[PDB]
Amino acid sequence: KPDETLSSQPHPILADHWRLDNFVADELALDPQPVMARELDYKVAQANETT
Amino acid sequence: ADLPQYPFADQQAEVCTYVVQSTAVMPTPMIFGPSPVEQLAVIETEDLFE
Repeated sequence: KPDETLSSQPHPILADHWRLDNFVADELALDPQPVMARELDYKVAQANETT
Repeated sequence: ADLPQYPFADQQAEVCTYVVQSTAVMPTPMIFGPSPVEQLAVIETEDLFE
């Protein structure tokens, strides 16, 4: 088998917006947060970008 | 009932003057309660607890 490493994965910091995080609300979530296909790779179809 | 106070200038006046200092420390079975807090204008005006 070849190496199993994600060549296609957007940068969690530089790809998305630069934001000031409210750590108060961060610890207050205590719940699962959804993830879209746009955050996993850049070879996503236009329709499946928000899924 | 009426005691004339001869040596003083005024017989009917309250001749003496007193100053008291009573300090009491009373262990009690009283419960009391927790102190309250003051409204914060940063949480409702910015929604910190979103």
